[PDB]
Amino acid sequence: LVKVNVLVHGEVVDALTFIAHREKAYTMARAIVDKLAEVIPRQLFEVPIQAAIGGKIIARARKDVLAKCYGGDVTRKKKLLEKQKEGKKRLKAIGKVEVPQEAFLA
RNA sequence: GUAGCGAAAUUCCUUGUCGGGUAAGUUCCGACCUGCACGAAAAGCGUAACGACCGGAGCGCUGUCUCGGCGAGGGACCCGG
Repeated sequence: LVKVNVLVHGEVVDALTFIAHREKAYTMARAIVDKLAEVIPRQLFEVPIQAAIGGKIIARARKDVLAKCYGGDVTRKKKLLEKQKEGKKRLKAIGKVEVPQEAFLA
């Protein structure tokens, strides 16, 4: 029966996982795990909430300023491209919570 | 770098998260504090009244727009110059 869990950037997530018996691990993985996407996205980080059932992960479930200095500089584009790129590393980390549970449970 | 204020006639990231105001808002208000790059005399913070200033919000009244319709007269037209 084991105890198939799940993963979601954070940890422990809502409150799933039971007992994956008879390959039942991935059996429902591509099902429940792929919970659409919590209906709500919250931010543009795109956290990857996998399924820490008991591995070894299993399941596998941003402003637009860049184009404004138009017509040139595959240079300066990059300059302003890194600015926000740094936030992600400082966001997902500092941006505690990021847990939008209590959606539909499906 | 004290106080004090803070995502503001400064916050890149980045519509930043919580909150409210509204059907739903990157607008604004409130706090939030990671102050990229605020800061004590190139003060700031507060702040009455005053303002042909910027910002929201609501009520009113209501052809901007929802869709116009007709009229009025001065040209625009034909002839005369």
